[PDB]
Amino acid sequence: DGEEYGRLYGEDTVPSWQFPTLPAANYPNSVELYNRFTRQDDSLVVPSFKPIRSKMDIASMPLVQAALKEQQATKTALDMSRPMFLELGRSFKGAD
Amino acid sequence: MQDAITAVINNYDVQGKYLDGAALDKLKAYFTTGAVRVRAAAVISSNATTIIKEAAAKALIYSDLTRPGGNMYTTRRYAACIRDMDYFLRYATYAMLAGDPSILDERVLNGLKETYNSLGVPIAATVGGIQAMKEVVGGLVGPDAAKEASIYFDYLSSGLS
Amino acid sequence: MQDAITAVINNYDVQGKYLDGAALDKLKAYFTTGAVRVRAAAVISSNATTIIKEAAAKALIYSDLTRPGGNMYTTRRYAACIRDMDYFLRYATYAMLAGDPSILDERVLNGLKETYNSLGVPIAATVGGIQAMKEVVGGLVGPDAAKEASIYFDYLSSGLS
Amino acid sequence: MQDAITAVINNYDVQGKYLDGAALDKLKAYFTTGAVRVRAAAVISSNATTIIKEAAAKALIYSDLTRPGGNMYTTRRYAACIRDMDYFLRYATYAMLAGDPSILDERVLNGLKETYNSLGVPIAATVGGIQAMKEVVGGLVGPDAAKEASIYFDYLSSGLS
Amino acid sequence: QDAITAVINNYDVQGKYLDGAALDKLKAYFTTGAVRVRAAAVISSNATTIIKEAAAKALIYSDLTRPGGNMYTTRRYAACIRDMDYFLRYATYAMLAGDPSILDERVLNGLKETYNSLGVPIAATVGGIQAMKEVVGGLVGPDAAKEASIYFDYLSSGLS
Amino acid sequence: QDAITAVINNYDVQGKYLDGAALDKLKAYFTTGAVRVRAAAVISSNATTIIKEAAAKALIYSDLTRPGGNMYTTRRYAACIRDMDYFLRYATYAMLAGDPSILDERVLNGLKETYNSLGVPIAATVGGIQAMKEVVGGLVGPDAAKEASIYFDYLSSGL
Amino acid sequence: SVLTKAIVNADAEARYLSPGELDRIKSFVASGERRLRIAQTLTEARERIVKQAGDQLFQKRPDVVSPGGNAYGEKMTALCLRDLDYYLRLVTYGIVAGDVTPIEEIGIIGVKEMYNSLQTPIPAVAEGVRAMKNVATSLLSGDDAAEAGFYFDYLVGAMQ
Amino acid sequence: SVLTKAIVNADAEARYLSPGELDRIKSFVASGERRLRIAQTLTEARERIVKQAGDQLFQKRPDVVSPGGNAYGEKMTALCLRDLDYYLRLVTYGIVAGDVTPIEEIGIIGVKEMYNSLQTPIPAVAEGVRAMKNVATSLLSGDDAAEAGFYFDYLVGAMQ
Amino acid sequence: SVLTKAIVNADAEARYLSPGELDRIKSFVASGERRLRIAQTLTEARERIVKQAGDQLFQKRPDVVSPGGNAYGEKMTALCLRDLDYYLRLVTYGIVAGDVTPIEEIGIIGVKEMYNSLQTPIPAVAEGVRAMKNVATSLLSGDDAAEAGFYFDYLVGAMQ
Amino acid sequence: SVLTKAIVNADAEARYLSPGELDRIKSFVASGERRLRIAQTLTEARERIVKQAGDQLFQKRPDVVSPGGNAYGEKMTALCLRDLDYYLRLVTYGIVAGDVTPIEEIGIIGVKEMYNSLQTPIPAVAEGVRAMKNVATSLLSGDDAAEAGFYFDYLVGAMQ
Amino acid sequence: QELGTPINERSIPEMYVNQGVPALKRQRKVFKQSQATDRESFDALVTA
Amino acid sequence: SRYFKVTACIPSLKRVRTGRELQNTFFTKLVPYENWFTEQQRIQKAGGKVLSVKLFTGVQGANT
Ligand SMILES: *[C@H](C)[C@H]1/C(=C/c2[nH]c(/C=C3N=C(/C=C4\NC(=O)C(CC)=C4C)C(C)=C\3CCC(=O)O)c(CCC(=O)O)c2C)NC(=O)[C@@H]1C
Ligand SMILES: *[C@H](C)[C@H]1/C(=C/c2[nH]c(/C=C3N=C(/C=C4\NC(=O)C(CC)=C4C)C(C)=C\3CCC(=O)O)c(CCC(=O)O)c2C)NC(=O)[C@@H]1C
Ligand SMILES: *[C@H](C)[C@H]1/C(=C/c2[nH]c(/C=C3N=C(/C=C4\NC(=O)C(CC)=C4C)C(C)=C\3CCC(=O)O)c(CCC(=O)O)c2C)NC(=O)[C@@H]1C
Ligand SMILES: *[C@H](C)[C@H]1/C(=C/c2[nH]c(/C=C3N=C(/C=C4\NC(=O)C(CC)=C4C)C(C)=C\3CCC(=O)O)c(CCC(=O)O)c2C)NC(=O)[C@@H]1C
Ligand SMILES: *[C@H](C)[C@H]1/C(=C/c2[nH]c(/C=C3N=C(/C=C4\NC(=O)C(CC)=C4C)C(C)=C\3CCC(=O)O)c(CCC(=O)O)c2C)NC(=O)[C@@H]1C
Ligand SMILES: *[C@H](C)[C@H]1/C(=C/c2[nH]c(/C=C3N=C(/C=C4\NC(=O)C(CC)=C4C)C(C)=C\3CCC(=O)O)c(CCC(=O)O)c2C)NC(=O)[C@@H]1C
Ligand SMILES: *[C@H](C)[C@H]1/C(=C/c2[nH]c(/C=C3N=C(/C=C4\NC(=O)C(CC)=C4C)C(C)=C\3CCC(=O)O)c(CCC(=O)O)c2C)NC(=O)[C@@H]1C
Ligand SMILES: *[C@H](C)[C@H]1/C(=C/c2[nH]c(/C=C3N=C(/C=C4\NC(=O)C(CC)=C4C)C(C)=C\3CCC(=O)O)c(CCC(=O)O)c2C)NC(=O)[C@@H]1C
Ligand SMILES: *[C@H](C)[C@H]1/C(=C/c2[nH]c(/C=C3N=C(/C=C4\NC(=O)C(CC)=C4C)C(C)=C\3CCC(=O)O)c(CCC(=O)O)c2C)NC(=O)[C@@H]1C
Repeated sequence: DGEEYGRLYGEDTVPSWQFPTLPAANYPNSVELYNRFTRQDDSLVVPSFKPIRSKMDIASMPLVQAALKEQQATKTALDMSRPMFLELGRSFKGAD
Repeated sequence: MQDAITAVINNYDVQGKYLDGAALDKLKAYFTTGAVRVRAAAVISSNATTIIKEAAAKALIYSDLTRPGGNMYTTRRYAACIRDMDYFLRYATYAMLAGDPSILDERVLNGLKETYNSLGVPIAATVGGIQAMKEVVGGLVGPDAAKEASIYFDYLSSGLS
Repeated sequence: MQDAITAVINNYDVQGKYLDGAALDKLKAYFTTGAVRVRAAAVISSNATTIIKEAAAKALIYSDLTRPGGNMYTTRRYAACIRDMDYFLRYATYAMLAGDPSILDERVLNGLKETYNSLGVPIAATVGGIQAMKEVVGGLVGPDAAKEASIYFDYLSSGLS
Repeated sequence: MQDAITAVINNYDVQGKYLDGAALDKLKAYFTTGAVRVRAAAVISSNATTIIKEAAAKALIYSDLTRPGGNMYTTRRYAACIRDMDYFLRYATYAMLAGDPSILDERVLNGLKETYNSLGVPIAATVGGIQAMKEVVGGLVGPDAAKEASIYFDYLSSGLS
Repeated sequence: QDAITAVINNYDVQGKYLDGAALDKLKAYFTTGAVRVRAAAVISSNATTIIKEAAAKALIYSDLTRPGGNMYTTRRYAACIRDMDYFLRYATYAMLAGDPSILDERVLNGLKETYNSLGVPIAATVGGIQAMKEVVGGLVGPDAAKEASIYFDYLSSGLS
Repeated sequence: QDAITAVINNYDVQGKYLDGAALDKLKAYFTTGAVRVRAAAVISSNATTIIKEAAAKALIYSDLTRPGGNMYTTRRYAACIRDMDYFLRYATYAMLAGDPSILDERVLNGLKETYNSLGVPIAATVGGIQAMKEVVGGLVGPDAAKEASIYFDYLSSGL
Repeated sequence: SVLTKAIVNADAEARYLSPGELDRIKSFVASGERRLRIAQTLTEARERIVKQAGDQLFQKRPDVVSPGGNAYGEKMTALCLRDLDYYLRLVTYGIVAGDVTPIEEIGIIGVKEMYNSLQTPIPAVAEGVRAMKNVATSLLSGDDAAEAGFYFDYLVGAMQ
Repeated sequence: SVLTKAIVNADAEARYLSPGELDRIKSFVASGERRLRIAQTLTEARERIVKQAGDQLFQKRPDVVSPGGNAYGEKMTALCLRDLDYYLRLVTYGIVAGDVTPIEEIGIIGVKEMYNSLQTPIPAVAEGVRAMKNVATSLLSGDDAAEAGFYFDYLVGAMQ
Repeated sequence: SVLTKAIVNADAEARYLSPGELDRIKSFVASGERRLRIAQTLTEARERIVKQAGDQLFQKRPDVVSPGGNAYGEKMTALCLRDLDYYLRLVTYGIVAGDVTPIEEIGIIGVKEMYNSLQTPIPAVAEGVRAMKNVATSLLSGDDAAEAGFYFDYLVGAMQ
Repeated sequence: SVLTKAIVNADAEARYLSPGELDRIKSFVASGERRLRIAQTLTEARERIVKQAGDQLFQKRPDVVSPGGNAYGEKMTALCLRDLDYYLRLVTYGIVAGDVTPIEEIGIIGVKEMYNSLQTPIPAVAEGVRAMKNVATSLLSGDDAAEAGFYFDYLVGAMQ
Repeated sequence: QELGTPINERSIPEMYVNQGVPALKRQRKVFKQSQATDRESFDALVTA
Repeated sequence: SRYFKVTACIPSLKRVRTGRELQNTFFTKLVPYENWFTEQQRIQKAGGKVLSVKLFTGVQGANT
């Protein structure tokens, strides 16, 4: 009833092996399925998709890294739209 | 897939922590970078066909591959190779907007080595093509974008190799 | 799969060579053999049921296999074994027309050993049955056809071994 | 390992058959070819260093590999790569004398892909080097030897890829 | 399809380039748009309740629910509330679109024939739709209600 | 089916073995056959042009092609020329076969109903078929034309 | 996130991001800073929002904190409040993301099944979220409140 | 248009429109007024755009208006200009819609087949569209031109 | 080849080859010897066919071998001729096979995409193939020429 | 540069810089960083811009690269491309300066006289610059392209 | 001639055939009801 | 079990087809009651128009 079946097989065509390029492991996985004879191997081609760890943190990427330096370095300077007398009285280190 | 904003959220969610200022700062950093990224992406999309052409000329073509008995010999194989090149480019563009390399792992990188080995596609040549595309892309996007663009291209290359 | 004509073409195409006299001679050889092969194929198709019957009688039946505790014991297993025999016959006929062993490798031979080992089907007995079919087939087809038919049967047997 | 003489013997032994004239003819064929093979082997051994040098010049060197961050960068890696090249040459020579490709499978080919992948050595570049060595070898050995020499080199290349 | 596309299609069959009069209709739609978006969000959040209230008003405590009635048995009851949901969802879609066509293409097409074969009573269904309209009108508020009402009425007229 | 099979089928319902009279009808077909093969080759080579000419005669420069017409928009135009090709290919098949049955089994069956649902105008389509016939007649030459014409007319009558 | 959603649609179509889609991304990144502030406000007021909402919920539903009811007892009442806290954290995540997807994966899929095993009443949970919304709205400025409301409404819709 | 697309995705999922989807609809309705102006400009300049583009095309391709060429002769030249006019009308429709879909259904599907039967060269048609783009760009302001360019580029891509 | 095609259909049906299929094989084997001679003729004349066709093509299309054009320069001109040689080799393969399938896999699938990346004009390539056909036809006897023509025509049809 | 111009006007008047003049200097220094990026982009893409523009020019003007024409021959063609490269370098200089003056002194004064002695056609040179502009525009973002366009247009205006 | 020969020999031609997506993908046949309008076609459909 | 007999026409809007495809355009079919709902939706989503629906088997308004 789903759309995939409807898009490609329609109402009058017998399904066939797709041999898909596209999603990613799909081609190699499908082809292992197609190559097996009945009862040849009962084992799952895909038990389930294992979830993937992160190699790189957000901060390591150059554009973010730069923007962090800009806020971090020169976090404390002089604020515009702030009267100077209030700005001179403001503390930088705060606690510690 | 995952993006920088979601990555921060996910890290906090596993901790169970509410979003904090330090986290907010990382999010803020991303937001500033965003505008640059969008400009880069538009450049890449417009010049995609040319980028592929140039890269192929640099590495793939005029070679044994294109000569009979080579992997890229026959129209069908040639067309497949340039289609793959386009995929890499599109996904890299997605990654650059996202600010995360995860999408590359989830879609492109997963099972690629195995697919290529079964097909008999040469990995090193493919990597060469990716590197070539990177160089071309770097020029078009301009310097600020280039560094960001390069990392995703390198990530793809490292995965394949 | 491939046939003899296409096999020659493909070998030349990878070399990039235009067809040459030596290649032509191989093609010419095939063309003469062709008429004989067509006649042989028709003979086999008509007598297929009998061929299987005779071969089974020679090797499979009146044996421990058919007796309880044997692989071909129970109707279901008996039927499976004769179905497999028919497969071998049909594919060998295809190969004989084609003049190429490749189809056997692509369809029959690939994964058969592994399938049989999981099933616990005995390979040596199967090979025996194939050889028996060959002998029966040889008679029906006649001598000129028999030589051609034999090579494909032997190819199947060697693969299973 | 296995050689042509032993291969014939082994095939007969599994059949349990005593050696027959047809088998003898194959053995006789090998014996005639032997003299040519020995001459080829001596040529290769004497010119081994040069063969490697030429092949490296053709494919490996003056390239990104040799440039910093490349696989063949650093003296240690460079030396390793030329050592591997020598291995391939020595084994091919052994195979040519033997008249059998089995030794290549047993020693060189087994586990090579996996080793290279862990190391991060590029397979396609290695294959390129093997092909280059083949071309050089073909010249030195001369025409009769060349065809025989080429098949073993091609076998290595196909295995790696 | 959509109000914007409907105008375009009418012009395309004429072969006429878009003109100011056409543009004015498009402009009218654009102003109404913001109201419609707000209404749609209200409906989506309150959808379950809207259906409940409408059923209470018309369907339940009735002969239909009593044995021998069309909506008797759990299976039939569930079917009727499923249909109610669809009418609501499609009406919401129509309101955003500004066009009645989607109702014709999705809801209205083949409904009458299905209902007649089933023996589902059309007038009762229409009653339910009208009840939903009344409940929806309250939640959306007056400006939105007028817009919402036309699509509900369109559904009712089609079924009848 | 085919002229040869038609004769066979007529005999089979009678249960009669093949007779000389029957053989004569088959013989008649065999003589015509050579002409038909030549005609078919002509049509196949000139098929694109035949369609072009016929379209020029009837379909284009018309209200249909103008906006609000059935053949307006590229998609509809392409569909109409695809249909024209179908008619041509099947008529060629029928001419070789020597039997109108194939037209009934494939082309004619359900076409009227399909067209009515689509809103395609049957009379215009028939006009196009007649135009193709005229063009085909020229190319095939007179002897072939008579044979070709009957199948075209059969399609037109069915539609 | 908004950006993830856009990328996903593009990938399905197998196309590069459209200019229009790119423009929406640009708008989102500009909006983000405002969104961060809204989230920050709720985080600071989190403890009070939960407390106030809890009290309102218990007043609205005496039964839940009754000897029969699931919420009754100190341990159980704490767990009910912990759940409210969880949902608030999810809402904050949603506001920064600009999409309900983060909220949805953590909290709304399988929620029915989990609560049914627990035997917690789903409608009561929804009421608690509604209560939290009202408290949160008061602390937020009107335009900020509207943004926050959408995410709160989604949760209420999900738990229905 | 964008709105139709959003509705269609929702209907496939059988779900009410997501907040994010609703937001995109809101953005589109705001953009529409600007879009209408861009379309209006091109409509007014339509006659001149076609004329100028035609001349450029004929200069670029002498062959098309030559005894061999398809365009040659008054009748044929008129038809070639009519085609250019058609494509311009489609582009205007696209700009107001905010999507290429309206353009695509009327002009880009089966276009190759139609022109091949006509024997008109497809590349020449593409050049004409490119020519029209250049004329249109000059009359439009830069930002307006960029928007218009996208639709023009799509047409050129489609007819390739 | 014809034989491959027949086998493949049989395998799908899981049946032995039909008598009709067998008959076609018989016809093909009889034809083959004639076909081999036709192929041999073209192979011997290959060098001249390519040269003559190239000259004709360059006369027909001055532009391709012009500073702007792709073919311009010795390196490029050689590549253009190499392409023509490739197509001729494919045609010979086709004649011996008795079907276009061998030709089709190597040369006609993805051809558009490959040439578009290269930026080579497809129509010019088609003209070159047509030119080769004319040269080849002259060397072949009339009946042989007709057979060869079919394969040449297919190539021209494939590439436009 | 902007700064030089302002200083020169002041010295003529023998006065300190006016506030208005100072403001323009301030604006320029802010713009500079953006300008530097635009210049950098074109420098990186320089090789491709020249190549693409050259091809376009040669297609537009077959004659220049013809035995009669000045550009004909490898030596001459190289010189023509070198000239195009020179003009591109000048354009980059212009963008950073914020004025055409740098461009003007090096390239636009005496240009007519130089080319007339060489016998190079000035209009062809102008076409080449136009071609370079189009290539450059594509690589640049829209706003960046507009800035770059002004300098390109000046060159085209200077050379006729 | 040189630009269409392989740079490297291709000394075992079989290896270089049967590289890529396997031929199976192309060999297979598709079956539809529109082709079914014959008694044999229908039998093939069903077997498929 | 109840069955539905449905006649529906679906146009091929995405692509022109070389194959005749008469059956795909115009089809009369028997649908299980449970399946029909989903099928009806799918025809609507395709943009096909369902001319006629009838209940082939079973009795309307039957409790069992
Ligand atoms: C000649 C009529 C036209 C022409 C040809 C041309 N081709 C190239 C480059 C290549 N063409 C091919 C083509 C093939 N490879 C295949 O496998 C097949 C089927 C067997 C074909 C036909 C390839 C692969 C290349 C790339 C180079 C390589 O082989 O490695 C060029 C030059 C490339 C360039 O653009 O720089 C040319 C000129 N060009 C014309 O304009 C003629 C109309
Ligand atoms: C190009 C640089 C190289 C090249 C390409 C090449 N690829 C194939 C076949 C396949 N390509 C893929 C790969 C992918 N699927 C995915 O989802 C992704 C990530 C998004 C990738 C990169 C697949 C699955 C296939 C097989 C299926 C298919 O083709 O549809 C081929 C073989 C194609 C053929 O028809 O035989 C080739 C040649 N080969 C080269 O030589 C370059 C180095
Ligand atoms: C007797 C009622 C009729 C009859 C019997 C008959 N059978 C055979 C030979 C075989 N029968 C079997 C059957 C089975 N094997 C099983 O495992 C089972 C299920 C438990 C059955 C029923 C088999 C396998 C054989 C082959 C011999 C063998 O066992 O190895 C024959 C001999 C004929 C022959 O060609 O072998 C006969 C006569 N036939 C009649 O005419 C009787 C009416
Ligand atoms: C007969 C001489 C021997 C024998 C056979 C036997 N086979 C099976 C089961 C299977 N056989 C096959 C084999 C094939 N499928 C293919 O596609 C091909 C190539 C075309 C082959 C050869 C398969 C896959 C099966 C499993 C599924 C099925 O049964 O259809 C059995 C049944 C074994 C079981 O445990 O069920 C038997 C008995 N038995 C003998 O002992 C003979 C020597
Ligand atoms: C200079 C004093 C002497 C000299 C040098 C020379 N070297 C080459 C070529 C190469 N040399 C290197 C060396 C290195 N690669 C490494 O990784 C390291 C350590 C970091 C070194 C030092 C390499 C790799 C090459 C190969 C080329 C390449 O880089 O790809 C040459 C020319 C090569 C040739 O023989 O053709 C020369 C001349 N030669 C002298 O005679 C000087 C005494
Ligand atoms: C009692 C154990 C619980 C309870 C019952 C309750 N039911 C309703 C309302 C309805 N109940 C039904 C039930 C059926 N109709 C059927 O056809 C069948 C299958 C044979 C059943 C079981 C229906 C249809 C209604 C709707 C009203 C009507 O019949 O017209 C209510 C009232 C709720 C309302 O708002 O109408 C109640 C209270 N309530 C509990 O909490 C008890 C645990
Ligand atoms: C409820 C307000 C009234 C009611 C409804 C009712 N409907 C059915 C069964 C079906 N109704 C439909 C209708 C649709 N299918 C669609 O695709 C659409 C558009 C989205 C609609 C509106 C269909 C197809 C069925 C059959 C199967 C199904 O469940 O979908 C029933 C059950 C009748 C039966 O005999 O089983 C009922 C009760 N009837 C009333 O009592 C209310 C007035
Ligand atoms: C001009 C750029 C080129 C050109 C045009 C040309 N066209 C025709 C004839 C027709 N063109 C069309 C096109 C359309 N009809 C539509 O409905 C649409 C989509 C909205 C299009 C684009 C059609 C259908 C015709 C047929 C006539 C008609 O419609 O009334 C001709 C005349 C040729 C003929 O045989 O009719 C010409 C010359 N020709 C070129 O070479 C220019 C590059
Ligand atoms: C052209 C002469 C006239 C014309 C044609 C036209 N046809 C369609 C659509 C279809 N036509 C068919 C017909 C067939 N399918 C078959 O299998 C056969 C027999 C082999 C025929 C003749 C079908 C099924 C369709 C549907 C679409 C499809 O691709 O299958 C159209 C399109 C109408 C629409 O809106 O869909 C047109 C225009 N109409 C004219 O105006 C000409 C007079």
